[PDB]
Amino acid sequence: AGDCLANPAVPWGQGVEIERALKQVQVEGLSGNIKFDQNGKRINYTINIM
Amino acid sequence: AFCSQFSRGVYAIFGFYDKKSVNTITSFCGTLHVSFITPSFPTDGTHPFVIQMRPDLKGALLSLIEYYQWDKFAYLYDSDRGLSTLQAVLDSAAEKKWQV
Amino acid sequence: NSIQIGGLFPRGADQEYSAFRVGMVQFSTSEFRLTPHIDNLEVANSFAVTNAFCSQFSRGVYAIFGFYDKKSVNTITSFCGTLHVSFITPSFPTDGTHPFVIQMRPDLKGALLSLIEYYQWDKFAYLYDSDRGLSTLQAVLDSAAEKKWQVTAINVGNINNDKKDETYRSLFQDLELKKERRVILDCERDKVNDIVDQVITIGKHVKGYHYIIANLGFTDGDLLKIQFGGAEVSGFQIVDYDDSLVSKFIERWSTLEEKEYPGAHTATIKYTSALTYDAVQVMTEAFRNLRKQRIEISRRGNAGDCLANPAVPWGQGVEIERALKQVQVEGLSGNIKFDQNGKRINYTINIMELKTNGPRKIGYWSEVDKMVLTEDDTSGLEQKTVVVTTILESPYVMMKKN
Amino acid sequence: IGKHVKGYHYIIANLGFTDGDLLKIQFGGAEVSGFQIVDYDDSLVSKFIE
Ligand SMILES: *[C@@H]1O[C@H](CO)[C@@H](O)[C@H](O)[C@H]1NC(C)=O
Ligand SMILES: *[C@@H]1O[C@H](CO)[C@@H](O)[C@H](O)[C@H]1NC(C)=O
Repeated sequence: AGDCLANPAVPWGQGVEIERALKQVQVEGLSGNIKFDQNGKRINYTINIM
Repeated sequence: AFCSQFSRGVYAIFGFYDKKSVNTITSFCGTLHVSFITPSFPTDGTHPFVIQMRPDLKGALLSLIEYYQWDKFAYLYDSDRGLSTLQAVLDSAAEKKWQV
Repeated sequence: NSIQIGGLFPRGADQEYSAFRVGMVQFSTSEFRLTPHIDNLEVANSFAVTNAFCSQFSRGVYAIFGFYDKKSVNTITSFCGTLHVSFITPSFPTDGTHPFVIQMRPDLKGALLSLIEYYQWDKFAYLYDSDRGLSTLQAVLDSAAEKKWQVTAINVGNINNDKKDETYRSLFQDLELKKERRVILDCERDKVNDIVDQVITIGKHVKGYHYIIANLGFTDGDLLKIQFGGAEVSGFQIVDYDDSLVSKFIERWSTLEEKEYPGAHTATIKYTSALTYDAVQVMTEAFRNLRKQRIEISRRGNAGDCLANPAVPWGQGVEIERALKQVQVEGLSGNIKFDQNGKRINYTINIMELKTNGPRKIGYWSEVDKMVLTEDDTSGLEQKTVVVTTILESPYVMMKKN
Repeated sequence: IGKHVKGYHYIIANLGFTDGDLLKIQFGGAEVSGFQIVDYDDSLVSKFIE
């Protein structure tokens, strides 16, 4: 990928698909259900009041 | 460290960030298209290529104050985990007219 | 003598770059010249600042002048601390004690907390933006518990420009719940004009209200449209326009052409750009004091890549800091002096009230004298006294037992 | 001079109310009454304006 200080830095193409994979991963974990919207924020989560 | 993983040809980076370094992660991720997975405090806004594992606690605290029907409380905060939850109880302090 | 220096200017900062050139001409000497290597980048992007900085480091710069935003300020403070590159800036003062950073902007926090104490305020509104950081906001919050105030802080930063006219009026309808008559604007000179444009639209600038613009540029924004409403408006001014040093500056500034120097054919100057001019004098008077003290700052060669591992902090850089931080010259922003950290000290922020005849200076602030009034004469109303004659005779007019 | 707040009340005494700019005294608080001879809700006017 060369030096990060590439000028102009041209982004590698295969990286944008890795986000859509991660943000669409909907599995179960220790923190309850796990889902991300288009921003990466947690949605459909459950914070328990104690 | 990010430039090391970049030249080494990684596909996704899992790490953390602090209040001071969070700008560096999100900016280099948005420019070089590197996915970042993190359990740190959620970012303040829509940052690309940021997989924030930590759920947004802001609403859960605002509702817990609303549950107990508090009107005059003390909010001790540390500058460590950011102050995203601080503005939440400050911008809502005027809507619901609290005394923080 | 060509002294290679780095230059980081925001893509929008046009007047700030114009002042960076006049100091180059006024402080040029046959002893040496400065060769500015200028990078026009987006100050908000931390990646662009990074390679603009890594560009200057490999090109062998002795000092870098620029601007930082609350986002990229960590990129400047962290890179300038390892590579020992000196950084000069007019942007907002930083959070704590950082090395190799010359902050031209004096600390306004102390100056603001004194003005609230003068007006004897106890319940006001603090409309702040996250642009210049909220160190000034933490200055009124930590101090809110000590003097026991009641402040309604609203984050005015998050405002969409299409729903701006709606969210602004709806904002002051929440301040109208408290019958709020005292509002503090902690914003740059640009958001002040927008808020003011909305205050007048909903007519909350009449007799009864009272505003305080919390930035070093009171007369920067257009204050002639809230000049005739009725509300008292205060603020802070760092560029004194009655000094002979600045008067000679304005005589030369106002005569330039508006083609080559954008926004220069005016009789005013912004506080951010006024620090830029004073930043050049300090840089010239720093490398001039490095010549008089006999310190070889000529680089060994190519500094290499900024990402060097382990990073080599070339030795002559730490000396450049001690030169800059020892500069004590006189310029637009009053007496210029720094401490071992880089914060401006021995400075003077003017408190300015807005009346009918225009701006009006009422005093100043020093970190050792706090606020000090000036020219208390004359009073607004010279109330005459009435002499009432009478005769002593009971029970009409008697004297008390004490 | 801020005489458009809640309490004042102006009457625009000409046949063209919506002719000049009104969006500026629209939110001050004072009431502004006027007269209009060109009704923009009539079908003859809308085919004209179109
Ligand atoms: C919403 O959250 C629930 C909670 O477990 C989960 O079962 C469901 O799959 C979530 N919805 C989507 C679309 O993932
Ligand atoms: C502080 O500023 C004043 C301005 O009048 C000046 O007279 C004095 O010499 C300054 N002190 C130092 C140590 O520079």
